[PDB]
Amino acid sequence: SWEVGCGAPVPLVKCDENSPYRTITGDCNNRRSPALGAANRALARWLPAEYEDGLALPFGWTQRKTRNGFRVPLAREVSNKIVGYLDEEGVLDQNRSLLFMQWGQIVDHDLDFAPETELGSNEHSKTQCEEYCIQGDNCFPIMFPKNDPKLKTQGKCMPFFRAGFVCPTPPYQSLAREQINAVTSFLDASLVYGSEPSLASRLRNLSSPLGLMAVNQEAWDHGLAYLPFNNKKPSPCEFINTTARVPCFLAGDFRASEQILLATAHTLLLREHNRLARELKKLNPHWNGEKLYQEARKILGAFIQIITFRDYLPIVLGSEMQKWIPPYQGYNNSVDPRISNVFTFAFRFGHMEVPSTVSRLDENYQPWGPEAELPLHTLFFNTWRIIKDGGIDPLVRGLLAKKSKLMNQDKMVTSELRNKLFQPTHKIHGFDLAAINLQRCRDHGMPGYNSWRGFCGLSQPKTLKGLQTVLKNKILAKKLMDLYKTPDNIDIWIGGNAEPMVERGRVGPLLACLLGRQFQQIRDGDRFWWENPGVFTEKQRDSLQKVSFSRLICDNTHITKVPLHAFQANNYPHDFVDCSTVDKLDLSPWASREN
Ligand code: HEM
Ligand SMILES: *[C@@H]1O[C@H](CO)[C@@H](O[C@@H]2O[C@H](CO)[C@@H](O[C@H]3O[C@H](CO)[C@@H](O)[C@H](O)[C@@H]3O)[C@H](O)[C@H]2NC(C)=O)[C@H](O)[C@H]1NC(C)=O
Ligand SMILES: *[C@@H]1O[C@H](CO)[C@@H](O[C@@H]2O[C@H](CO)[C@@H](O[C@H]3O[C@H](CO)[C@@H](O)[C@H](O)[C@@H]3O)[C@H](O)[C@H]2NC(C)=O)[C@H](O)[C@H]1NC(C)=O
Ligand SMILES: *[C@@H]1O[C@H](CO)[C@@H](O[C@@H]2O[C@H](CO)[C@@H](O)[C@H](O)[C@H]2NC(C)=O)[C@H](O)[C@H]1NC(C)=O
Ligand SMILES: *[C@H]1O[C@H](CO)[C@@H](O[C@@H]2O[C@H](CO)[C@@H](O)[C@H](O)[C@H]2NC(C)=O)[C@H](O)[C@H]1NC(C)=O
Ligand SMILES: O=C(NO)c1ccccc1
Ligand SMILES: [Ca+2]
Repeated sequence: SWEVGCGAPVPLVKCDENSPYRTITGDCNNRRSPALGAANRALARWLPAEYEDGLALPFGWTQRKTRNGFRVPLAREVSNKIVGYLDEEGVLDQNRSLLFMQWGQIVDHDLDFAPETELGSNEHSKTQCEEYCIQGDNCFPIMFPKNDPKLKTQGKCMPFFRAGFVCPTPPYQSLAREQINAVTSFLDASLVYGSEPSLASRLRNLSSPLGLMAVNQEAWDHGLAYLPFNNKKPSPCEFINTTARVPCFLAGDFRASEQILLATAHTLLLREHNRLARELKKLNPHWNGEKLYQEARKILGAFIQIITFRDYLPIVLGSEMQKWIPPYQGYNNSVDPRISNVFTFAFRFGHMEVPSTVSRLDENYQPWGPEAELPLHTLFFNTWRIIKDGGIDPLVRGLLAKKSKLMNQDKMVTSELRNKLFQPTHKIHGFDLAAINLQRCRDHGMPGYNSWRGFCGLSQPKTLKGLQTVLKNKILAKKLMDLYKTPDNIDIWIGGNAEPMVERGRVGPLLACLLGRQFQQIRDGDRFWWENPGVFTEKQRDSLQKVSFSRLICDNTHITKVPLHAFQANNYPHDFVDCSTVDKLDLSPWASREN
C-alpha cells in the first residue's frame, strides 16, 4: 500500500453521517475519505519535494552542495538586487481598490497555515539563533551578503525557523518531510471561527444562548462590536506601544493582527455573524443558540465563497479564468480538495500588491486630520490605532477610496515589507518578507521554476535568450540569470511573479495555472459548496446572489456612501451611492415555521 501512514499532529473524533453542517476541523466533508480537507494534516504535494539530502534538508544549508551544479544565491541578495525599489511614485493600480489586496489576504488565510516549529521555549535556541546566527536543527538563518546596510546595523543575519511538519515536531527520518496546513482546506470561514474545537468554543458567547460570537468588553466602536482581546502575554501588540498597551485580537486565525487592515476585516466579519445571528432569532424564535450559531455561520461561509468566486477571481485569473475554472457542475467525490504546498507560495503574489501607506478618511472621504496617512510599517501588530484613534469607519473608507499597489517588474515589493517588517517572536521592525519568502520556498523543499513551467504545460527556458522572451524583459532576465546560473534553480515565488500579467487579470500564465487549479479543486470537491443542490434551499439561493461587499459594510458600520463595485477603482463622490440603494440579504427563505 501507499504511504497510507502518518498523522500524529492529528486530533481525531467522529462523523455523524447525515449532518447538515461542516465540522470545525473540516473532517467528514468527504464521505469515502473522512480526513480529506481537514486541519492539521500535511499539505498536499502536486510533485515530489526537492531537498539537499533527499529527505529533509533544504537547498542552501550545506555550503559545499550545489543545486544542479551551482550555489543557490542567498535569499536577501535576490531581495536586494531584484525585488526592492526606492521610488513609490506611479506604482498604484489605476483600477483596483485597496480592498482588492485585502480580500486576498483574507482568503490565503482561510485556506492555509504553516506554523513554524517551536520546541525551544525557555531555551537559548531562540537566542542561539537570533543573537548568534548559528544554523542547526530548526534554526535556518537568513544570512546577509556583503554591501548590505543591515549588516552595518542589525548583525550577521535575520533569524528564521523552519516550518512545522507532520507526524511529530522532533527528529524524523524516512519519507520526505511534509509541512503542515493548520486550517481547513475548504473555503469555509475558519478564519472567523477557528479550525479547532478547542478554539471555536473560546470564540463563542456561550454564557448566552443566542449563538453570538464573543465580543470585546473593554472597548466598543461608537456602540459597535470589537474582536475580543487575547490573554497570551507577552502579546507583542503592546510592545510596539508600551505606553498604550493594547493587546492583539483573538480570532479564528492567529494572524488577524499582523496588520491593522486585516484586523479591520476580521471585525467586519464578526459583527456580521452577530447581525445575522440575532436577526435569525427574530424570524425563527424557537431556535437554540447552537442552531443560530450554525445557520448564521453556514451563511457567512456562503458570503465568502460567492464574493471570492464571483467578484474576486475573475479580475485576477483575468481571461485565464475560464481555461481553469469551468462552470459549476456539482460536487465530485473524486476530487482532492486539499491545499498543495506550492499554492501556499503561489498566493504570496498578493505581497506585491501592498502599498507603502495606510490612509484614514472622514465622512466626506477627506484626510482624517493631521496624521491621517501613516507608513505601513507602523501598523504591524498595531491594535491601539483602531481602539484609540477613530475605530474602523475611517479605516474602512480607506480600503474603498484607496488603491492597491500594482505589481510591476521594476518595482516589486514595497520597502515597508522588504526592509522594515516586524515579527511577533522578536522585537525589531527590520525583517524582509521577500527574503523570508524565498527562504520558505526552500525550507518546504519546493521544485524549481522550470519544473512548474513544465507541470502547467508551459515552455521552459534554458537560456538568457529563452528567459528574456518568456519574461518579456531583458534586464530582469539578466539579473535572474546572474544569480541563479540557470532558470532551473529559480525559486518559484520569484519565478511566478516575474512573468508579465495575463490579459485582464493580475498574474501571469504560470501562477494563473497554479491558482486556477487550486480553486477549481476546492470548489468541485466541497460537499458544502453553496451552489450544491441540497446545502441551501432553492429560494435561499436566489436570495444570496444578491450580496455585495458593499452591503456588508453598510450593515456593519456608519459609512453611508459606498460604491456598487468595491473591488475596482472608484472615486468619491461620483462612483459613490448611499447605502439605502444597495441590495440586501433577504433572510426569509430561511425563516422557519414548524421546526
Ligand atoms: C499589508 C499586507 C500583508 C502583510 C503585512 C503580510 C505579511 C506576511 C508574513 C509575515 C507572512 C509569514 C511568511 C513566512 O514565514 O513564510 C505572510 C505569509 C503569507 N502571506 Fe502575507 N501579508 C500581507 C498580504 C498578503 C496578501 C494580500 C496575500 C494574498 C493575496 C498574502 C498571502 C500570504 C501567503 C500565502 C503566506 C504563507 C501562508 C501560510 O501558508 O502559512 N499575504 N504574510
Ligand atoms: C503610543 O500610544 C500613545 C497613546 O496610546 C500615543 O500617545 C498619545 O498620542 C498623542 C501624543 O502625541 C496624544 O494625542 C493627542 O493629544 C496631543 C496633545 O497631548 C495632541 O497635540 C495631538 O494632536 C493628539 O491628537 C495623546 O495625549 C497621547 N497619549 C498619552 C497617554 O500620552 C503615542 O504617540 C504612541 N507612541 C508610540 C511610540 O507609538
Ligand atoms: C476596471 O476593472 C473592471 C473589472 O476588471 C472592468 O469592468 C468589467 O468589464 C467587464 C469586461 O470584461 C464587464 O463584463 C461583464 O458584462 C456583463 C455585465 O454588463 C456580464 O453579463 C458579464 O458577466 C461580464 O462579466 C463588466 O462590466 C465589468 N466586470 C464585472 C465583473 O461586471 C472595468 O472596465 C475596469 N475599468 C476600466 C476603466 O478599465
Ligand atoms: C469528477 O471530478 C474528477 C476530477 O478529479 C474528474 O476526473 C477526470 O476523470 C477522467 C476520466 O474521464 C480522469 O482520467 C481524470 O482524472 C479527470 N479528467 C481529466 C481531463 O483530467 C471526473 O471526470 C469528474 N467526473 C464527473 C462525472 O463529475
Ligand atoms: C455576550 O452575551 C451577553 C449577551 O449580550 C453579554 O451580556 C451583556 O453585556 C453587556 C455589557 O457587557 C450588557 O448589554 C449586559 O450586561 C448584557 N446583556 C445581556 C442581554 O445579557 C456578554 O457581555 C457577551 N459575552 C461576552 C463574553 O462578551
Ligand atoms: O502569516 C502572516 N500573515 O499572512 C503572519 C505570520 C506571523 C507573524 C505575522 C503575520
Ligand atoms: Ca478554511
